[PDB]
Amino acid sequence: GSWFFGKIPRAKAEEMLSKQRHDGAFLIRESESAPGDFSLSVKFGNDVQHFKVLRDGAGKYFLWVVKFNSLNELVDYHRSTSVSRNQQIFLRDIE
Repeated sequence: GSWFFGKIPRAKAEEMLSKQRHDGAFLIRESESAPGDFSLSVKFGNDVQHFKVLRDGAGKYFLWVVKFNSLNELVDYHRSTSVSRNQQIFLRDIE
């Protein structure tokens, strides 16, 4: 299903992802910190991590240092490059 949840509150995103069986279950939402901000929310075991997704001066999105022309490309990238640097966790659709 669609991974984009608009303005879902942070706590509701945590509630939703905490029910998931697979690490890497995720959503993208529109977060509260600044206008236009997105956040990637991801299940890691008993935790849900939030990662701000900001835009650079060219309009590209990023979590750390790789830049993307779209949210879909950011998601695509993390279906096969881990969102953890300690263990292999790829983004996986909510079930």
